[PDB]
Amino acid sequence: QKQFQAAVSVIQNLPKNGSYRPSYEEMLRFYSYYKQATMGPCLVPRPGFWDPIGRYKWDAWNSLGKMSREEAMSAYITEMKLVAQKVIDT
Ligand SMILES: CCCCCCCCCCCCCCCCCC(=O)SCCNC(=O)CCNC(=O)[C@H](O)C(C)(C)COP(=O)(O)OP(=O)(O)OC[C@H]1O[C@@H](n2cnc3c(N)ncnc32)[C@H](O)[C@@H]1OP(=O)(O)O
Ligand SMILES: CCCCCCCCCCCCCCCCCC(=O)O
Repeated sequence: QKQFQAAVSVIQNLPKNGSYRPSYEEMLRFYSYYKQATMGPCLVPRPGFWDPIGRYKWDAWNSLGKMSREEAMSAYITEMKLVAQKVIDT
């Protein structure tokens, strides 16, 4: 979608810190969908014990299996509405 690339833009230009503080879940959702969308199914090696953040990211992404690139695109957008909705209610 053009929408996906727009969503991605919004998120990329956000401030690193701010009034909303995203959950780890929220972060891993956006991260995994984004990888599924841009790189496809996770086929890289999984990071080791000394890289915990790498392991979480990988598990999230791998969890998506063989989800199509369109599938992940529209789920990214759905997650954006989800979080946007949380921010609106603050
Ligand atoms: C949610 C909607 C927004 C608001 C809705 C609007 C309506 C509401 C109205 C209210 C108005 C009030 C305004 C208040 C808003 C601010 C409040 C909050 O504090 S807001 C601010 C709170 N702070 C925020 O949440 C900040 C969120 N944004 C950021 O944190 C950064 O852009 C970043 C994390 C994506 C890093 O960028 P970068 O320079 O690349 O640094 P790294 O390379 O280290 O990134 C590492 C990995 O991430 C991967 N990846 C890349 N792009 C995306 C993507 N779009 N997605 C997912 N993943 C993406 C990338 O491929 C890489 O993979 P790998 O190679 O490691 O495997
Ligand atoms: C409105 C908020 C937008 C958020 C965009 C997040 C972008 C994705 C990249 C960040 C990687 C997530 C790593 C989190 C590790 C979790 C640690 C743990 O669960 O204790």
